[PDB]
Amino acid sequence: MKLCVALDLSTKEECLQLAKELKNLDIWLKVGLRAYLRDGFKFIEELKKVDDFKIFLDLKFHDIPNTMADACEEVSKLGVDMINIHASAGKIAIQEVMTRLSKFSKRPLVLAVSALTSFDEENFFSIYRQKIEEAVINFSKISYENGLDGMVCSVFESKKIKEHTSSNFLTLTPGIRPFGVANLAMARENLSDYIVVGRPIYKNENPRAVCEKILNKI
Amino acid sequence: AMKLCVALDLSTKEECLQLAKELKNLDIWLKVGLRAYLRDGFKFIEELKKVDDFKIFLDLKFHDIPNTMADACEEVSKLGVDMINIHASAGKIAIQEVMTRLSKFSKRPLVLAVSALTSFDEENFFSIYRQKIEEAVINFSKISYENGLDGMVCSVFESKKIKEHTSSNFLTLTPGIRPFGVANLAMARENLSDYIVVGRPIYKNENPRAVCEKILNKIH
Ligand SMILES: [Cl-]
Ligand SMILES: [Cl-]
Repeated sequence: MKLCVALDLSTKEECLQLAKELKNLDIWLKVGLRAYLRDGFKFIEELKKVDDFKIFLDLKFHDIPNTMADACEEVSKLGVDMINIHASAGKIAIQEVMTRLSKFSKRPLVLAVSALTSFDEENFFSIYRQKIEEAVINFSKISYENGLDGMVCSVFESKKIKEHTSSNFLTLTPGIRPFGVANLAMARENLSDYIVVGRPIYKNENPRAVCEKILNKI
Repeated sequence: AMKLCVALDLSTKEECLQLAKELKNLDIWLKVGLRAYLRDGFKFIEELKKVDDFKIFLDLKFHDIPNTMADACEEVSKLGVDMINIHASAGKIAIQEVMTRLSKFSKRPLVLAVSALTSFDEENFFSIYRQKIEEAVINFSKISYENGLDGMVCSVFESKKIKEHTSSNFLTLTPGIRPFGVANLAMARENLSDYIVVGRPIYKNENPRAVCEKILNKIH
């Protein structure tokens, strides 16, 4: 499995400094909504200049099909390696995004957000009238059949997803606490293809040391 | 009275800025979408504001975990936009966190919730929500209203029903209006739209300013 670090430090300067501390490590970096809204595409260029990190631009697009297609096209021009969209955008949005990205010589991987990991059962049901597990399988099938590369999901749902789609349908599991439970052992047993780790790395006294340990443990 | 918002959806930034210039001094709102913001960022909002004192609706439809949506709404609110929108499907906690964060501003923008994207047909929508569109819209409108939002982005055909289920003071913004086409001005007036968004009929017209003036004249 691959390690992705969530670049969630409060300022651009801190995130770049962290990126510099993780040079030459075989890892991915995830850039979120707040960061992109504030610094734009120029921040992505600066990161690429620090090192050849594979970049997951995490914006969770959710709009009408043509708009999502235009959005995915716009960020793909930046050379990012992975992007995500809401499966809840529906089958037509998914089809239009993949049809648009097929125009690139090299496109990024495209994963669908199933159920936001922040939801609890009651609040999720109020919106989707489905249990979290039910929705995730439902969404994963729609995403798999319509051409996406995988899903963003809880480490606890990763095996179920693959069983209802394919062992080759990718799973990215965020919020992993490597040595914490959603730990590295749970990610391994549940077949996560990608793990995203945040605070355990960025708030640690020696971020590089933590990444080193995770990779070796992997 | 009903407010007119023009969708700045021309393909390039030069075209969009030129359109804004053509509409200078008209009492209208301008809507900036996802592709435009991803491509040009905050500087584009700054440049639009230099054209005239237009009220701006930054339409990004945020949908992420609560703290991330709070952070996003905060960042765009610092630009001085006048209205933003978020997905009601993000849930009540996300709605509460966004409003708690925005109460920290001396002047926050209006915050509307997207209910059911107008692009959906019944079958594809049901596949995701397991509720008919109208049912979902009412359900989402209640959650939005009870948790502090200013109103909803909705089909002009659901505007009156949304207010009946929340309150007449809960705002409705109805996009895709074809003023003289049906979702036309008459329908928007009868269904009590607080804001209408018009795209192609204005930006693809040979004389966009003349179309805006004709719309404003019929509204008033
Ligand atoms: Cl292990
Ligand atoms: Cl909820």
